[PDB]
Amino acid sequence: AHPPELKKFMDKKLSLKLNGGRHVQGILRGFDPFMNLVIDECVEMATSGQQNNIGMVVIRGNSIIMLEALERV
Amino acid sequence: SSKMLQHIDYRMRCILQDGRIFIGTFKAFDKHMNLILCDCDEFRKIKPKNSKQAEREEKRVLGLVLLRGENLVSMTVEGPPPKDTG
Amino acid sequence: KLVRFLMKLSHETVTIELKNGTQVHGTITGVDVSMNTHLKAVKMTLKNREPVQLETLSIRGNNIRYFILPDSLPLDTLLVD
Amino acid sequence: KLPHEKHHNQPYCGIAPYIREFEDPRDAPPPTRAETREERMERKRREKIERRQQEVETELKMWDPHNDPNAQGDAFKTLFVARVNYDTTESKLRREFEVYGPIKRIHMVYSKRSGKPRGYAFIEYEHERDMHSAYKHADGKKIDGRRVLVDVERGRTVKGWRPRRLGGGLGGTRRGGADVNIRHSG
Amino acid sequence: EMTPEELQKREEEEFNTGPLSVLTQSVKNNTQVLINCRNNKKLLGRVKAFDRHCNMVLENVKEMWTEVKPVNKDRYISKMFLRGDSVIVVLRNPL
Amino acid sequence: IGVPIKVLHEAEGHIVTCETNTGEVYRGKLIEAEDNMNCQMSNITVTYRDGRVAQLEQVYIRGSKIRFLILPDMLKNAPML
Amino acid sequence: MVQPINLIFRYLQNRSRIQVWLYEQVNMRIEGCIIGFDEYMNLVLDDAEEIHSKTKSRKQLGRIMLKGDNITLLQSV
Amino acid sequence: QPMIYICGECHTENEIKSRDPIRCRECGYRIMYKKRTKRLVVFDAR
Amino acid sequence: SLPLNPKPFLNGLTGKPVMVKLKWGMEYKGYLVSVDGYMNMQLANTEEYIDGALSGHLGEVLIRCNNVLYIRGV
RNA sequence: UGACCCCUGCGAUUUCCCCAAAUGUGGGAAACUCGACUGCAUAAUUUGUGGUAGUGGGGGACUGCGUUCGCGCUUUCCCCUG
Ligand SMILES: [Zn+2]
Repeated sequence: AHPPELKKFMDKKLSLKLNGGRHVQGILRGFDPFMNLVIDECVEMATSGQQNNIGMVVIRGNSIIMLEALERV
Repeated sequence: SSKMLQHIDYRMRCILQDGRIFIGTFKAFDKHMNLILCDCDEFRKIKPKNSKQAEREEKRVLGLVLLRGENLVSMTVEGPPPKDTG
Repeated sequence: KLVRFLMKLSHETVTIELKNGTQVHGTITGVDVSMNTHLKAVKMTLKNREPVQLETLSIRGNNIRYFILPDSLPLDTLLVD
Repeated sequence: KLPHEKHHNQPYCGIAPYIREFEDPRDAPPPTRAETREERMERKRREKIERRQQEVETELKMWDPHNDPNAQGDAFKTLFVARVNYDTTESKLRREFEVYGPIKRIHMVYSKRSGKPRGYAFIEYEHERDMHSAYKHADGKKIDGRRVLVDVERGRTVKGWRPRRLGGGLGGTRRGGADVNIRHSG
Repeated sequence: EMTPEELQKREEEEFNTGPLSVLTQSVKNNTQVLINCRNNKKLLGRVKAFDRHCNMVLENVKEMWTEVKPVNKDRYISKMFLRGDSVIVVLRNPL
Repeated sequence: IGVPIKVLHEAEGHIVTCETNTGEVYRGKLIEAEDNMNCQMSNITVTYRDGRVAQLEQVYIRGSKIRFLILPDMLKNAPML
Repeated sequence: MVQPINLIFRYLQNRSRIQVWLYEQVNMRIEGCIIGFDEYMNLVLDDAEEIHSKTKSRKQLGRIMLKGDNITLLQSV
Repeated sequence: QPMIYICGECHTENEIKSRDPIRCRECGYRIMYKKRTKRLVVFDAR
Repeated sequence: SLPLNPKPFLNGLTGKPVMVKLKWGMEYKGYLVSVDGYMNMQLANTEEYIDGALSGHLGEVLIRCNNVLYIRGV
């Protein structure tokens, strides 16, 4: 049960890709061995150009597909 | 478990869940069925939407590849391994 | 368990259907705990494709949809273990 | 294509229009319910158990424990010792059990047909107090190198008491494997 | 599991009194059953054995499905082996 | 551990390509590798199913959600092989 | 360091209306006040409302449960 | 440390510790004997 | 409102009518009979709804867990 | 390919006793040590129990919108193909 080495992305602005062609963008604050990530200042980033900020959110690792760091870590 | 050991180094064609065919030299495996192919080439069957034309094949060279068992459907022998003798 | 019973069907001929609609008819030669089966002298028929005869084929258990076993199989005697 | 962008032209439908089962009175074959090497064994275990229980009732009706010629003396005075070494001479058992008090009579049980020593005897002391004094000390004694246990004989004192062959007794030296420790004594 | 000992019979009581008892009672009374699978096809037949993985051993099965006007197609399989993951719904004879 | 996992650990630090179940293919330098197939890359080139591409700097990918990986052919010369 | 378990516990104590996304489904979402949760991520709501992006209709469900595997993204209010 | 003693009656070996009341664990017999030493012993055959 | 975990919630839901929606739209409403450690539901006198509208009546129905989308009482 | 006949299966190590061509070659006992041999944590997010369903394609008649007249979307019947 070794957790992932995501210490590099801690406190960095990322853009995550989800299963159903959905994307989000927020700052990472913590992770878990099951890739359960907690990102704050998250935006929904729907299919359209419209943007909706809600802030603190949680994402399930089973549905998290990819995470890119916009701040190059 | 000689069923897999006897087939080491042979030129196997792996069938993917999406319908693709990865033909490469099966080097090694594991309990999860994660295979290692050398000089692999990817083939895919595209349906003809223009008229009754022969199936369109789009080959793609990859080299060394690591296929996940969960994504591996089946595998068969396309031909013997590359003979090193002249 | 029951996979042991699946592993006991060696040297018999069956027809397996896959989750992608592919059909495979051949004789079983070996099975593992993960349901992966190896069929020799087998004929595969992919969806919207032509049948092809393969001398060997190692299939994974996850992509298997179901099997079709012979009619004379002794179920009552083979399920004792 | 991708699982999300795949256009499902005919997604999974229900089963409401596909109920064509067989009628109720068309019951299943009754004789098609059995298994081999699973029920015949339970049947043999039940027969051997009932057969023994019936032999138990016949033995209880024929033989009377209290009305036994071998048994003599007061029941509260008599004592019971088992796990005794077969080589223990009568004099050796006297020298070991007269210490707690004088012994009026000593009885070594023997096999009726084989004649071999059973391994347990009944000792009748002159005074009931000598017996009670022996109850606590005698248990756990070592005679001829083999540990022996000692408890007041309940065959004619305790209500509803019977030996192994009749389903009663104490001690589990031959009970379920790894369930009764051999070190512990009665 | 809650009973990490190797002598645990949790699967036993599960199949005897849990939701999976439908298959035990099905094999007991030799009653038919209709199964809806991920193939969009329904398989109607009897059961002879199963386990925790929901893999049943069927006999005298009848596969049925529909394509597209919608045209129905059916066939028969006297002996087969169905997987559990691909199962969607099970329905015993409601009679 | 597994032989493919070991081949990945030694493949750490070189340019590799990775295709995921969603179809996207990412080719770039590998930074960190783990037993659970979790791969981190840098300065990658992404190709989507439609064909469009993009530019990224630092990326991490879950292992279970990967279809396959392409590693340098020179790795075939490893001492274990 | 805040973890998802502690954050879910905070939202639970706060009784805030948490919205949840579906796995492989983008058009439908569910919102309700969480009552409890297990390690499997299954969540129970007191008064759930199923909202769709295309229809914008909020279907009332009441006290319900939702599987953790189907969850994709949590959102406050 | 072990201090094996031989019981008089049952001739059984048994450990005994200091301050331990002297009694064979096996037969409750109160007479014991020290085991023959291990020291090297020699005898000119005179 | 004290915390009520999903397992006790479903346990209390046992015996009462419940409708469950599947990942592909179809729904099933019936008297909850029992569940297992994996949430394999078994209903009685179940009625199948297709695309929200009533489709028909099935009866006793055993359904796996990994196929259902959600569950709701009544 | 293979009847009959042998062990119920360990690569390595430790101690006791014994046969012995007596430092080797072997047998009767256990001891707890590595192996990825099996069962359960393994059907509850990371492979060993699914949101990768397989749900089509093409030839004739048969609608409409845009049009570069090649086509993108869209609506019907008969045929070959899986
Ligand atoms: Zn002694």
